[PDB]
Order: sequence, then structure tokens, then C-alpha cells
Amino acid sequence: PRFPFQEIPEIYLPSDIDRDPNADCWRILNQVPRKEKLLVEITDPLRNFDFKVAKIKEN
Amino acid sequence: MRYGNREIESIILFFDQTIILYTSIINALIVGIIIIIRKWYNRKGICNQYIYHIKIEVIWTILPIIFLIVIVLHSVTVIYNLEINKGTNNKYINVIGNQWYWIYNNIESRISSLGRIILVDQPLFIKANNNTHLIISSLDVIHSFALPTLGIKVDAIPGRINNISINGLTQGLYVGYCSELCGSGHAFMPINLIVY
Amino acid sequence: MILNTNINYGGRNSRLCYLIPLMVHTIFLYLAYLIYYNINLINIYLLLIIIIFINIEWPLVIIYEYIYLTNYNIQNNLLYNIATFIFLEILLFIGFYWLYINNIIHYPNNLPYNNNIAVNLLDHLNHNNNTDICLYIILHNLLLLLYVTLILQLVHRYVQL
Amino acid sequence: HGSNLYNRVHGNLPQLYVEQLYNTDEILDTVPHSSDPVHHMFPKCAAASPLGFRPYDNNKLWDAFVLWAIVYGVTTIFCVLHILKYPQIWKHLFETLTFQYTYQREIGEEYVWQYGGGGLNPAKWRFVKSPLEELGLVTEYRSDLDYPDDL
Amino acid sequence: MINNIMHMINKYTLTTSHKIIGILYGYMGYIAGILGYIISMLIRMELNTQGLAIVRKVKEVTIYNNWITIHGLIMLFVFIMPVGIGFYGNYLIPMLIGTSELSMPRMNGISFWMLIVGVVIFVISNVLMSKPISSGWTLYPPLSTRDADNIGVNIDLSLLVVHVLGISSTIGSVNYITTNKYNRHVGLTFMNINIYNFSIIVTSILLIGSLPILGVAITGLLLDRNINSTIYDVIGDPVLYQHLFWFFGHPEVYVIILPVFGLTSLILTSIIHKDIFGREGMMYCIISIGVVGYFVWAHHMFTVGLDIDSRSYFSIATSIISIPTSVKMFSYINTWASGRGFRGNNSSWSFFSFLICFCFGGFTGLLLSSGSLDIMLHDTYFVVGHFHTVLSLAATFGLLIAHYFFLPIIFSYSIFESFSFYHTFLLLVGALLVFYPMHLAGLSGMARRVPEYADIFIPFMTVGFHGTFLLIFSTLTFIRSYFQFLSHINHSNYL
Amino acid sequence: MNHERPWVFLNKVTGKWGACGWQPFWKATSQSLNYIPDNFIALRTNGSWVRNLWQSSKVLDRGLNASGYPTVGTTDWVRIPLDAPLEA
Amino acid sequence: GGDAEILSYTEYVSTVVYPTIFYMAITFVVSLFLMYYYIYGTFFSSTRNRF
Amino acid sequence: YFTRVHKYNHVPVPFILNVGMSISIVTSFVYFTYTSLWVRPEYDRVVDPSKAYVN
Ligand code: HEA
Ligand code: HEA
Ligand SMILES: CCCCCCCCCCCCCCCCCC(=O)OC[C@H](COP(=O)([O-])OCC[N+](C)(C)C)OC(=O)CCCCCCCCCCCCCCCCC
Ligand SMILES: [Cu+2]
Ligand SMILES: [Cu+2]
Ligand SMILES: [Cu+2]
Ligand SMILES: [Mg+2]
Repeated sequence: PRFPFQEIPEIYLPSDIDRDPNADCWRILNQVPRKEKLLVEITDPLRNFDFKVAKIKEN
Repeated sequence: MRYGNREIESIILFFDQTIILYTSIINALIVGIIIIIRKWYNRKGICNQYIYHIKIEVIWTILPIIFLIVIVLHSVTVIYNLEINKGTNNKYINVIGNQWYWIYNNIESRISSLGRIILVDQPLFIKANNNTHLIISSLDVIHSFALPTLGIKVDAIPGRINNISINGLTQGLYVGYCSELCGSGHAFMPINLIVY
Repeated sequence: MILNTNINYGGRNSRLCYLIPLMVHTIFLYLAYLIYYNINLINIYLLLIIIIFINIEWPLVIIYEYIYLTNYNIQNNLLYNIATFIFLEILLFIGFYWLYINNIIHYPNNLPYNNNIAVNLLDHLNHNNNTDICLYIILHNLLLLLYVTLILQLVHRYVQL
Repeated sequence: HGSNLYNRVHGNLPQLYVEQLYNTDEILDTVPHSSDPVHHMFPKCAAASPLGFRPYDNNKLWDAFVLWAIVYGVTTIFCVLHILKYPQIWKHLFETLTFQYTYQREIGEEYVWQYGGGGLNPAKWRFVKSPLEELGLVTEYRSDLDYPDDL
Repeated sequence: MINNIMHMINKYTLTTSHKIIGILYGYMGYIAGILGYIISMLIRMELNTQGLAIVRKVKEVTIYNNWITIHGLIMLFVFIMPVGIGFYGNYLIPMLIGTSELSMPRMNGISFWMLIVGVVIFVISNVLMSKPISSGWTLYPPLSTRDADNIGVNIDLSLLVVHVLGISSTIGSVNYITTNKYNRHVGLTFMNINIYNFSIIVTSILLIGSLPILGVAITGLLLDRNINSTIYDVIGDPVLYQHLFWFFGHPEVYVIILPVFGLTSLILTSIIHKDIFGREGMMYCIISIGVVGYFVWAHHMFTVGLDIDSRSYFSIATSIISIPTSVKMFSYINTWASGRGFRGNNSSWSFFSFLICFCFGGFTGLLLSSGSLDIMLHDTYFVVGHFHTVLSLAATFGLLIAHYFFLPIIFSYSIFESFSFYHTFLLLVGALLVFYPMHLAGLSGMARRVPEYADIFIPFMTVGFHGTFLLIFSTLTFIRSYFQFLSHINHSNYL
Repeated sequence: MNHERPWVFLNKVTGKWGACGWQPFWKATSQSLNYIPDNFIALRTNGSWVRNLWQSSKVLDRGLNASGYPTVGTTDWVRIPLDAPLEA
Repeated sequence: GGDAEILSYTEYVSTVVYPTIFYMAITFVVSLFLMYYYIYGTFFSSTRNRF
Repeated sequence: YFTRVHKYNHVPVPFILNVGMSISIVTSFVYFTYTSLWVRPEYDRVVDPSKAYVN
């Protein structure tokens, strides 16, 4: 899932944003069936995810 | 899998601790009730005299207390941990909750047809790892700016200017809601935040 | 002779069990009508006459039941009920005061005018005074109510002794 | 039950029952008497239970109506008032419950189906095709019905 | 038959006998419960199907909002209090202390007929009139005053309904305290009256202290709507309204719950053939819960913008209130032990359901006490799961215990145990399917008071669909069982 | 309701007896607390037929010449009433 | 009935109540440890692979 | 008779059960108070004044 900013005419965007269609900032992290979770939410069993989470200094 | 903020991580860990405590208590009581019921239904272990035990009553009143002070202390510290990041900001954003749409820095955001209920034509953009201050209010009635995946949920009340501190760590789009009855189009007043 | 029962108040059927609810219904529908059409359904004085008339029942039964059915148990029940009612009235007053002082204990405020010193001779004491409050007349009213309270207390003690 | 007036008149202070020849009901507003009959709570039940009978008999039309009104009366009054004031809501409910209304369903399509296990998780869902049109009962979907435009 | 008709009407209108007033309260409570159930079925049918299948227009969601608000008001103020407090309170309180009537016999009738007046005004306002009140059961301004869908007079009529219900409750409370304090028979001290009377006394004390504040809040709303003041406007304090309303709000909750505790204790003494374990402990815990409920009101406003110190304080106070209820639950569990409760009694099994559901609801509500964690759970379906797995599974099942224990006594006909078993078990299973999923749909972000939801939340609403069908079956079973209760045989032959 | 009082069937050739009567029955539902069912098998009786059956059992099992009793249709069974104890 | 097992106060407390509480305490400790390991994945180090 | 006074119906706790319960409760309280208020590593701070950036 990704936010379709190319299908919206005359949409304000920051000057310092990455407009590549497949950039990281256009992903939709929640409220969509994904099969690849990017956010740790309060309903996510990391055990079901084998604790494949990022470190503490990173993130 | 990243967390998207540190405050959300703290809240999640507190939630997990409370869940562990309550599950332990539930298991203890389940074992007790299983023994009691199994004895009862077979017409075993009857004693009309057993209607008082001072030691047991005092102990069972004391025990919940000691296990509860820890929860209370942890919750208070989590609250203050949510609220410390104020004052260390360099960007201000103002948010207005109109009747079934939002306004960010005098730019309107309404639901779109590309997405069913989640997507918006105009998102709200904030920079990653950059502390920001949101000044939230509303024009007509009470709404509630709700992004619970970043640990933000603050009511936009007319005539009351609330001020929350928002911080992002994971880049992407967070979907949120109005989380407060405001009228007919309450269910169609979504919030979109983009951390870039 | 007469067979004597317990000391409680036995209880009588009365029309007040529905007249008071009908009176409340009448008042509230009358207010709704006045809100909607901006004109009363019936004359306010006629409505007040009806309300007064219905409530003259209480004193009649009071007299005729004190003449016949009264003892110390009943008197205590009545006095305790009076105490609870007075408590309710005090709570209502406290609630209205809450609704009053809410925006006065929060001293900082947004004001149309200026209330900073050294810009005018009468601006520092602007936000801090609501001059149009009828001060010495309120003082006279307070004196009247003190007269009433002290006179009534003195007479009550005098008759009790 | 039967009046106790003979005893009341021949009692000990008959002057108290002079009012009983005015417009006055005996049970409600007359001085109770030492030898009065005992009054029960639900007199119908009180008189029927010791004889083994339930108070109401369905074979009697009057009793059937009375019991219907006691149990189902205000319920049906409220339902009738609601249906009279909101005819379209019940019309829409009837349309939906009879499979007449489909929001945006197509022909031959498959739709997601999941029972539990939290929000939509692609590793748990199934996809279902409409058995009604698989059998043949449905070929096209009605469009004359009201459509929630702008949703 | 004119005399007979008028005599019946005078019997049921001029009465002051506590038994008759009690049965009248019970009847009105059951009727209003059924009405609230019908409206709840409408709401559920709206949620289960996709595409505004019932209202068919976004502009007409005001119908759904009206449904939720009247469902809440009907089920809170006319179902539980008339039944839990009005019905058994009037019928039993004079009997359990050995006296004839309540003190102030006339005020009892006045209370009941004030309740009837309120119900009549509410039913006429919200059915026969168009564009009714649609602002949720917590009439938050400026939505309930400065809106476009709330302009008619019937909104003001609903506010006045709230006023009359408050008046009725205050009268009833004063009457209960007074009767229990002075009319006890010789040899019965104040703290030896059975458990139910004490819980009624503390409930009455709760109602007395808070209702005037609710009256002040409602008068504020009426004044804002009518004389066009600015108490709750953009230049007012909608938060002030919330503070007042919720200062009344939580005492109402404990008023609802405590009489259920009293009734369950009494019935347990009657069916397990043993005394209450730590009766003094239970009575003291009840009064503790009553007193502590007056200091926690603002745990319903953690996101309004309260000061950080106040947030911490209210989380603390909510935990404090959580303690004594745990004491009571343990006391119940130990009471049932060593007893000889009937092994095939709907009262016994309803008690079990009450205990389990109340423990679960109390835990879920203890999660919500933490201010920080209330950030993620305020105005989601977690709160709905909480207060329905308490109200509709602990209060409802306590009243089912009382219903199945006091029907034979009042009417003198035994109970059809197999029928009641079907009803209670299907109510248990169906209700759990409806509300349990809500919990995990709240942690997932689904807001409440929405007729249309995102596609991420389908599974929860499918399980809710299942639960709603089971609920329809259970309630039909219940009503038909009661109709069968007062009806003589219909078949009889020779074997 | 008014049906026959309980009787005793007796088969001659086989020489085998047994009590019998009409059992009313109805669909099961809630009972009544203030009512102990009356005598329904033997209506309007003090329930002596049990005593008569108990007394007559020895007479019947021992072998009774019941040729003076009515038959039941075309079968070999005859009806003995239990109004009074049977001695013969 | 005649098969009901009736115990005195002392006998009931000693042979029913106390063992029940003993088993409940065992369940409490075991459940605490196993639940903490179940969620965080470590008995004393909080989340696994994160710290 | 007041049959629930102190002098009557005292049931001593067996030593084995007493020890077991005491150990279980002390262990549970220590473990919870430790893992909740002590093992709180998400409260991480990095002290590095060279990571500041000004244009
Ligand atoms: C006591 C109060 C009470 C009771 C009983 C109920 C009963 C039910 N409630 Fe509700 N509910 C509320 C109080 C109650 N509710 C409140 C306060 C709100 C919030 C309003 C708002 O948000 O503004 C609410 C909101 C609410 C919503 C909100 C929808 C939305 O906000 O998104 C939904 C939808 O799922 C719902 C469902 C149900 C269902 C399915 C039942 C029942 O069908 C399930 C149990 C049913 C029973 C069978 C009880 C019916 C009783 C009888 C059968 C009487 C018989 C006699 C006795 C047994 C004594 N309720
Ligand atoms: C119906 C009765 C009822 C009862 C009894 C309760 C009991 C409690 N309720 Fe609630 N509540 C409602 C009815 C009730 N509630 C309603 C109707 C609403 C919604 C209003 C609305 O918004 O419209 C609501 C909403 C509500 C919220 C709103 C959350 C939000 O809106 O932001 C919160 C959060 O603080 C809360 C908390 C509690 C707590 C902490 C208890 C505690 O009393 C629970 C205590 C119970 C126990 C604790 C069980 C005993 C436990 C054990 C056996 C031992 C374990 C003990 C320890 C370890 C200490 N309730
Ligand atoms: C060994 C067999 C296990 C039990 C078999 C049934 C469940 C199948 C596997 C469960 C895990 C995957 C979830 C998918 C299905 C869950 C269904 C469900 O109830 O979800 C609610 C809830 C939803 O919660 P959940 O499934 O999200 O649980 C959390 C799961 N993780 C760990 C991923 C976070 O499911 C459960 O609680 C799971 C256990 C269900 C077992 C129910 C047994 C009692 C039956 C009561 C009557 C129900 C009638 C249903 C009739 C259907 C057929 C006619
Ligand atoms: Cu909104
Ligand atoms: Cu909204
Ligand atoms: Cu509360
Ligand atoms: Mg809210």
C-alpha cells in the first residue's frame, strides 16, 4: 500500500520531501492488510513475529 | 519492524506488564474456582461453619494493594515520559477541526474516493526525528485528533487551544480518526500524517 | 374500644400520588409550547392558580393527620426527611456556585480591554472590579436578612423554653 | 373478597362506617376492621394457584387478549409507532434482509471473508463467491433501490 | 362494570402500598428493557451490513445517532434503576426489616408516576416527532446546543425527561434512607440489617449527593439552547459541562452496580443454605466503594486536556476504587465454597455468569484507569466492550438471578428450568460473541459511534453478526417463557 | 374430567391378571406451589383402590373363578372393579 | 442427601482451603514467569533482539 | 453463645504449606517489582554532543 500523491491534482508538498514514487515516506503503515508489518502496534505478538524487530539505538 | 516513536514503545511495554499481571491473577483464580466447582458439583466438602477466617481475609485484602502500587507508579512515570518532550521543538503546526474535515496551516483536508475511509486528499507532513508542536483546536464543535499509533489522542474543543508534542521516527503514513462524535459525517473525517 | 396497631404511619391513598407528576408534566409541556410558538397555551396566572390550588391539599392532610396519627417515631421520621431535603437544597446552591466561580478562579483571561498598569490611570483595576453590582443596597438587604434570622432564632428559643 | 359490612356495622365503633353509605369504595378508603378478609397481591393468581390453575386460560378470548396486552402490548405499540413514523427504515431493512439490496456487488466476483483473528490478515482470509448466483437464483442486481451516493 | 374499571384504575393510581409500587416499577423496567433491546437490534443490523444498508444516506446518519443516544438513555435510566432499585427496593425493603410501609408513603407513588411521566415524554419526543436528539447519551455541547440536526423542541423535551428522572430518583433515595433508619423492629441494629438494605442505603446516599449537579448541567444546556447564553460556546466551557456531567456520571454507575451486589448476596444466602462469608467485610467494602466513587469522576476525561498532576491523581484514585471490589469478588468465591447451592438452578448458573463477567469487566476497566494507556483507548470500542461486559453481563445477570428467584415467591408458580436454561445460556453465548470482539477491535483503533467502519475491521463485525442472531433467539425465548409462565395447559389426553 | 375408576384385567385361559386405569397427562410446564394434586386416577375417591388391590392380590394370584364377571369384547379378559375388596 | 460429605470447620479449613491456596500460589508464580517469557521472549532482559 | 470469638476454631497452617506459600508470594512480588520498575531499558539516552547540526 502506498499513498497516491500522483493522482491528486494540486496537492501541497514539502520542498524537502522525496517525490520518488517508491520512497519510504509514501508507505501506509497501518489500517491496511499488509502481510509485511512495518510498525509495532499494541496488538502485535512479536513472538508470532519471531522478535525480528530493530535495535534500540536505531529506530 | 520499527516502533514509530518512543512514547508508543513505553506505553506498549506498560501494557504488556499489566497484561502479564492480570493473566497471572486470572490463572490463579481459575485454578481455585476449578477446585471449588469440582468439589461442589459432586456433593463433597460441605461445611456450614466455614463463614469466617480473619487471617485469610486480611491477607487477601493486603495482597492486591502491594501489587497495585507498582502499577500506579509505572503508569505515572509513563505519563510524565509522554509529556517531557515539550519545549525541545523547532517546528510548530496548527490544526483546526472543521465540520467533517481538517485544516492544517490553513489548508483543507477532506476524504477522497481513491481510498474508502482511510485516505485523504491533503495529508499533514512532519519531518522524521524532528520534535514538533501541534496546536489543536476546533471551530464548530468538539472533535478529537486521534493518532493512537504514535501515542497522540487530544480533543479539539472549541475555544480551548490544546498543545501536544509530536515526534516521528519511522517514515510513512499514519492513519487516524476523529475519535469524538461530531455530527453526521463523524465516521468520514480521517486523519493522515506523513513522516518523511 | 379500638384495636391498636403498630407505631408506624399506616399510609392512606391520596390523589397527590399522580397530581404532582401531572403538574410537572403540565409545566414542562407549557414551557415547550412557549419555546415553540412564542405564545402561552393558557394564561400564566391561570396556570399558577392551578398549581397553587393542587398544593393546598398538603396542609389539610397535615392538620388532620397530626390531630390523629402522630407519635415520636413519626416525628423523627419527618424531621430526618426535613434534614435530607435541606441537604439537597444546599447541594443545589453549591452546584450553581460552581457554575458561577468556574471562570473567576482561573484568573488569566482574554479581555476586550487593557488591564496593564502604566498605560492609563484606571486600567490596572479594570479586570479586578465589576463595579456595577449595587453594593450598599446589597448591604442593606444583608442587614434585613440578619434581622430576620436573629429574630426568628430568638423567638424559637423563647417558645421552646 | 365479599364485603365485611355486617361486622363493621355491628362492630365496636360503628360511627366510623357512616361514610360507607356515601360515594366511597370499601377496599380503598374505609377504616380497616379487625375481622376483614385478607387481601392478596395478585388476587387472580392467589385464587387460581390453590386450585391448580394458572391465572389465564388461552382458550378464553378475553384472557388471551389480556395476557397478550400484558406481555406484548407496549412492545407492539412502539413498533407500530416507529413503523408509521419511519416507513423508509423498515423498507430498507426488508430490502437488505431479503437480499434485494447489494451495495456495489458485481456478478461472478469473489469477496474477502474472515471470521476472527483480529483485523484483516492476508494469511488467514478466504474468498467467497455468491452461492445464490452459483445456483442461478440471481443474474443481475437491482438498481432501482436507494444508493448511498457520496460514501 | 364501570365501578370495576374505575376501581382497578384507582387501585393502580392512588396506591401507596410498597408491594404494588414495586410491581409497577418492575413492569415499567421490563418494558423499557425490551424497547432498548429493540433499538439495540436496529443498531446492530446497521453495523453488521456494509454500505449504510439501513439509512442509505450519509445525510441521514442522524437516525443512527438518535438510535445510539436513545438506546443508552433508555437502558441506563429506565431499565436498570427501576428494576434493580425500584422493583426489589420497594417490594423487599419494608419486609426485610419487619415493618408495614416505607416512610413517606405518598412520595413513593409520586416517584413512580414521575418516572412514568418521564417515560411518556421521552417516547413521544423521540418517536412521534421528527429530527430527534442525536448527540450520544452524554449530551456534550456544543453538539447538543449549537448544531444543525438538533434544533427542534423535542430535544428540550428529552432534557426535561432527564430532569424528571432525576427528581424521581432523589425522592426514592430519601425515602429508602429514612425508612431503613427508624422503622427497624426492636432488637435489630443498624449494621445487622441484611446486606441488601445496606447496599440500598449507600446507593441512596450516592444518588442524593450527585443528582443536583446533573440538574445544574442540564439547566445550563437548556439555558444555552433557549435564552442564547454562552456557558458552553466557543467563548464558554464545554469542559465545564463535562466536569459536571461526569461528576454525576460515575456515581450513577456505582448506583447501578451496588444493588446487584446486594441482591446476589441475599439470593445466595437463600440458595446455598449458608451465610455470607465475611458479611461485615462485604458491607464495609460496599460502603468503601460508595465513598471512593465520589473522587474519580475525571477518569472519563483523560484526553480533554487535564493537567498532568490531575491525570496522575485520577489514575491513582481509580486504582484505589479497584481494590475493595476485588475484596468482594474473593468473598463471593469463598461464600459459594462449602455451600449446598442447587446444582440445577438457573439462579446458580446466572450467579456464575455474573461473577465471571464482572471480574473480566472489572479487569478491562482497570486497564483503562491508567491515564497514559487511556490515550490509546479513549473513544474506541474497548470502552464499549468494557461497559457492556459489565452492564449487559453483570448487571443483567444479577437481575436474572433475582428474576428467577423471586418469580415463584411473588406469583406462586414454579419455574420451567429447562426453558430458563436455554434462555440464559443462549444469552450468555450470544452476548459474549457480540462484545468480546469489541475489545480487540479497540486496541486496533476502531472508533465508536460510527455506522460505517474501515475494511480492516470486518472479522469483529462478523462475529458480532453471529452474536446478534443468538441474542434475538435468546430474547424471543425469554419473552415466550414468561408468556408461558402465566398460561394454563394447552394439551391434555389419556395415556 | 370424569373417567372410569381403575379396574383389574384378568385373562382366563392364561390365568394372568393386572391392574389398569386411565392416566390423564398434559404438556409439561411450571407447577403450582399451593396445590397438591387430588386423586386423578380414581376421581372423587379417598384412594382406597390401592388398598383393595393390595388385599385382592393374594386372591387373584391364587386362582379366581371369575366366570360371573363381564368380558372385554371378544377376548379372554374380564374386568374386576376395585370399588370394594375382593374376597369371593 | 446421605452421600453428602460434611466436614467440621477445622477439618474443612485444614484439608480443603489451605491446599487450594497452596496450588493457587504455585499457579501464580509459574504463570508470571511463563507469561513474561511468552511476551518479551526473555526471563530478565525485556524484549529479545531489541536490547 | 458467641461461637466465632478468638478462643474458638483456630486451625494452624502446616509448616510445608506455610513455607511454600511464603516462597511463592515473595518470589512473585520480587520478580514483578524488579521486571516492572528496574528492567525498563526503553528509557535509553545517548550522550553525544557532536551529533548536533547547525547550518
Ligand atoms: C444497561 C445499559 C445497557 C444495556 C442493557 C445495553 C444492551 C446492549 N447494547 Fe448497549 N449501550 C449502552 C448501555 C446498554 N446497552 C450505553 C450507555 C451505550 C452508549 C450510548 C452511546 O455511546 O452514546 C451503549 C451503546 C451500544 C452500542 C454503540 C454502537 C456504537 O456506539 O458504535 C452498541 C452496538 O454494538 C450496543 C449494543 C448492545 C446490545 C447488542 C445489547 C443487548 O442486546 C445485549 C444484552 C441484551 C439483553 C437481553 C438485555 C435486554 C434486557 C431485557 C431482555 C429485559 C429482560 C429482563 C431482564 C433480564 C432484567 N450498545
Ligand atoms: C456499569 C457498571 C460499571 C462498573 C462496575 C465499572 C467499573 C470500573 N470502571 Fe467503568 N464504565 C462504565 C460502567 C462501569 N464501570 C460505563 C457505562 C462507561 C462508559 C461511559 C461512557 O463513556 O459512555 C465506563 C467507562 C470507563 C472508563 C472510560 C475510559 C474512557 O472513556 O476513557 C474507565 C477508565 O478509567 C473506566 C474504569 C473503571 C474502573 C477502573 C472500574 C473498577 O471499578 C473495576 C474494578 C473491578 C475489579 C478491579 C475486579 C476485581 C479484580 C480482582 C478480582 C482482583 C484484581 C485487583 C488488583 C490486582 C488490584 N470505566
Ligand atoms: C486446536 C483447535 C483450536 C480451536 C479451534 C477454533 C479456532 C481456530 C484457530 C484459532 C486461531 C486463529 C484464529 C481464527 C479463528 C478464531 C475464531 C474465534 O472464535 O475467534 C475469536 C477470537 C479472536 O481472538 P484471536 O483469534 O485474535 O486470538 C489472538 C490470536 N493471536 C495470538 C494471533 C493474537 O479467537 C480466539 O479467542 C481464539 C480461540 C478460539 C476458540 C473458540 C472455542 C470456543 C467456541 C465458542 C463458540 C464459537 C462459535 C463459532 C462456530 C464456528 C464454526 C461453526
Ligand atoms: Cu469530527
Ligand atoms: Cu467526529
Ligand atoms: Cu467512572
Ligand atoms: Mg471523547
